[PDB]
Amino acid sequence: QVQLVQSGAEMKKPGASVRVSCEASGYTFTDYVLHWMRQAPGQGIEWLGWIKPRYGAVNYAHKFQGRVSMTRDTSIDTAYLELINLRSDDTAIYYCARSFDSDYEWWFTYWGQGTLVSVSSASTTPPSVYPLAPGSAAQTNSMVTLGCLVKGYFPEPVTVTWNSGSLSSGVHTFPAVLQSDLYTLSSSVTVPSSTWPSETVTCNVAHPASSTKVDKKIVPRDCD
Amino acid sequence: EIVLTQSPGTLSLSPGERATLSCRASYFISRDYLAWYQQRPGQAPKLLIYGTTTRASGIPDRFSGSGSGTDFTLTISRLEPEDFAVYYCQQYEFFGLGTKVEIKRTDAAPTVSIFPPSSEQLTSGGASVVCFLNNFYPKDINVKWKIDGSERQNGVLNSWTDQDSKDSTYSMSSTLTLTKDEYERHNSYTCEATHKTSTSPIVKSFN
Amino acid sequence: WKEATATLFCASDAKAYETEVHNVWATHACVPTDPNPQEVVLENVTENFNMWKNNMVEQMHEDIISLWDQSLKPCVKLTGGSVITQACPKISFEPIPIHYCAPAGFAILKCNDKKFNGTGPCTNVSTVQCTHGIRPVVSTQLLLNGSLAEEEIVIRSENITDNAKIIIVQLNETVEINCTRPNIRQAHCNISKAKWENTLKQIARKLREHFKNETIAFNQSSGGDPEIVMHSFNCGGEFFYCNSTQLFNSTWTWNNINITLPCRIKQIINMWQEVGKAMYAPPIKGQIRCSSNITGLLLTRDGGSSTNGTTETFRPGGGDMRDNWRSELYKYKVVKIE
Ligand SMILES: *[C@@H]1O[C@H](CO)[C@@H](O[C@@H]2O[C@H](CO)[C@@H](O[C@@H]3O[C@H](CO)[C@@H](O)[C@H](O)[C@@H]3O)[C@H](O)[C@H]2NC(C)=O)[C@H](O)[C@H]1NC(C)=O
Ligand SMILES: *[C@@H]1O[C@H](CO)[C@@H](O)[C@H](O)[C@H]1NC(C)=O
Ligand SMILES: *[C@@H]1O[C@H](CO)[C@@H](O)[C@H](O)[C@H]1NC(C)=O
Ligand SMILES: *[C@@H]1O[C@H](CO)[C@@H](O)[C@H](O)[C@H]1NC(C)=O
Ligand SMILES: *[C@@H]1O[C@H](CO)[C@@H](O)[C@H](O)[C@H]1NC(C)=O
Ligand SMILES: *[C@@H]1O[C@H](CO)[C@@H](O)[C@H](O)[C@H]1NC(C)=O
Ligand SMILES: *[C@@H]1O[C@H](CO)[C@@H](O)[C@H](O)[C@H]1NC(C)=O
Ligand SMILES: *[C@@H]1O[C@H](CO)[C@@H](O)[C@H](O)[C@H]1NC(C)=O
Repeated sequence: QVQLVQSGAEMKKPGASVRVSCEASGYTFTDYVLHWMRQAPGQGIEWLGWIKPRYGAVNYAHKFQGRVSMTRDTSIDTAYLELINLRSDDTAIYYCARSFDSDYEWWFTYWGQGTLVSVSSASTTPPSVYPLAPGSAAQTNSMVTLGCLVKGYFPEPVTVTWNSGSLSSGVHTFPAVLQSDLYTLSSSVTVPSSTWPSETVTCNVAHPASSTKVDKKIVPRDCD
Repeated sequence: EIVLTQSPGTLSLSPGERATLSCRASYFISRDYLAWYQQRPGQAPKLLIYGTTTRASGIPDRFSGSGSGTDFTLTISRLEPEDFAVYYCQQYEFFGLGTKVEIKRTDAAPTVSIFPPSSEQLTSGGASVVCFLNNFYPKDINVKWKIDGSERQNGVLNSWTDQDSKDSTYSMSSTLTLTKDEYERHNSYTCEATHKTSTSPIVKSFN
Repeated sequence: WKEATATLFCASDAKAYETEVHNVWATHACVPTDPNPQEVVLENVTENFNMWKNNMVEQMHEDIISLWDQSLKPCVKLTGGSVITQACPKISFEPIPIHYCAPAGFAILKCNDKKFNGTGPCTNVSTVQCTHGIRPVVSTQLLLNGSLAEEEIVIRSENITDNAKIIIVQLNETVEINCTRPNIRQAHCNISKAKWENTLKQIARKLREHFKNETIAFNQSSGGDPEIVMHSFNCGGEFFYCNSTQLFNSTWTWNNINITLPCRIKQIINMWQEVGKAMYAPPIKGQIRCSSNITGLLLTRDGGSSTNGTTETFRPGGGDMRDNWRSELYKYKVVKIE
């Protein structure tokens, strides 16, 4: 069984270099071209080049000449990609892949699990968590929408639950947004107005990367 | 160089219907090699069709391929729920920009709601005003921010959700972030959502 | 009409009074050449040939492996958890021509179309008992002591629009390359600068016949093992590795002096036949000199979407010597007799 297993996610600052690995198994490593691709947030898939592992011949995309180096270790059947001069727009999930067929080497049956590479001047930074309760003069309807704003963290991911997961109706979790080399997201929950504030409503935020676990009770607020 | 134009950019079809995806080359690229891939959220793409027409192993019978050698078509004879994903065409190192296949549902109006900045953020020097646009379809929607009656476009960042797995709607967040110095000058903040239900935006405001 | 796998045999005029190792191998392993070889022209067939799916190459490859495996004396061999040391005396080494001959009941079809691109139908077909004499020159980047195209330069590719497929250029005029280790590891090769560049103009135009009105650039190797970044070859048992950068640094558009390449004789090499390294003894003393004929090139085209300039860049590649043999076996296929 052919399998490709890559190394784990990495955080890097602009101008640094990154190394991504790709472990092959289930076949004769030197028999198939290995390609490298990446997928940036919301963009298409980009081919960087390929390496033929038998002699290490390489082919680098025009836009990455001077930026990429591809190598391999045939004694442990592992290939490696080195990227230099990192900049902001190198942020992406990276994949190695190969075709099942040896005549046309672009029928991608076998893919690595992907490696997330985040490039930012920021180091690991915990989020600020802010509650979104209706305004004092906000009109009251039969249902009420509450929210939680999770701003300025790095890296991804966060998880959100509502009343610690015992309410699994009415939850929406929103994609992170870039704003200053850090990610921000928010979460909304909708509950009947008759059940809050008479009973508790809490957003539960978890950011494992910073060992953060926060509960935020939503109570209506009076402006100080 | 091969240029592969995929269409549509977004494909909105009801489950059970047949999907026809288009890939147009900038010159003749033969029938021998063009391939189609599937990608689900959070996964690598998956090879569906190779050599224009041949299904690999495990590919459902509802996928069928055709093409003239320049223009190619992927047919999904009857869309199942798990087939709604992103689809790419490719030959050699060249990829199309993708087609998203999505679920058509009723024209549900958004339950738009607006939330002023918390006092904690103001104490922190920042002021984010947040508008949620919940449970709408179709995906296209416009949000307009207003500050003390003057239209504000700069400093707004928006993020759209994927289709909800249970009720098939979309949701969107809109976040207005200012400094405390600028934010504390103006009084009225308004979020206006436009959806085919309410002709004229849905307005939520605070002072 | 069919490519069938017969066990070929080889034939040569090896001389028993020669010490060169190819002679010893072909003496024990081959028979003498036909003094009066008969060629038969056929019924004006359009037989398909596919130089990229030609079983002769695997068989020829095995022969050179066998030759190399019983003639060459590397001091140390590293092969999958094994490292074998043996005596490693110097040898006398100069390739001889080897003919491949079909056994009883089979024949070799020969393509005689002068512009045959390497794959597809051949219209001027003939049958032979044995191939022409082919020198088994092991090299990269430049093919040495090979066959010339008879009329014009020929570009051959399994599929030229697939940038992952090697490109074999076959010249129609030899360019002489002179390499000397002067009477310990610093050496050099001379090539006419003017003759190489005038050759480049015609190569670029031939390549341009598929990639119409694009500017064609020749550029240095992008990377890999020493075997493929330099021009590598065997001269008198020594392994030369020549910096070929100065050969592949030019641009040619819709529109004598020597190049001396700095070379080094390396003791530690990565083996072409199998994944592993071999160590040979240091060079002999005395003047080492080999004059070879450049007869072709191995090129790889950079892939990817276009940035700005219309420019396609080709860099030498190679390494898998099956393609070296292919550059000579392209016109032959083995067939069973009706
Ligand atoms: C190998 O596969 C290639 C496909 O990559 C087949 O090549 C195609 O051959 C035709 C006829 O020569 C080419 O047509 C012309 O190509 C130029 C290139 O830009 C184009 O601008 C012209 O308008 C015209 O379309 C075609 O481009 C070429 N490539 C593709 C992608 O179609 C080739 O026939 C195959 N060979 C074998 C033996 O299978
Ligand atoms: C070689 O001949 C085949 C026969 O159809 C053709 O398809 C191919 O394009 C030719 N190659 C070149 C480089 O002209
Ligand atoms: C070599 O090729 C060129 C063009 O490819 C041609 O003009 C020239 O006549 C050829 N030379 C010989 C000796 O056939
Ligand atoms: C190479 O040497 C041979 C024999 O001495 C000579 O005839 C030929 O002109 C030389 N060519 C070059 C390019 O050095
Ligand atoms: C040849 O040498 C120069 C500098 O001495 C170097 O920059 C170049 O990469 C070398 N060429 C090859 C093919 O190694
Ligand atoms: C590269 O090409 C230029 C232009 O012909 C030349 O002046 C320079 O010496 C060449 N250098 C190398 C290392 O090939
Ligand atoms: C060779 O490639 C390098 C970068 O890959 C580029 O800077 C240089 O201009 C190229 N030169 C030629 C003659 O192709
Ligand atoms: C090519 O043949 C000549 C014949 O004199 C020989 O000296 C030279 O070493 C040969 N080249 C190779 C690479 O075998």
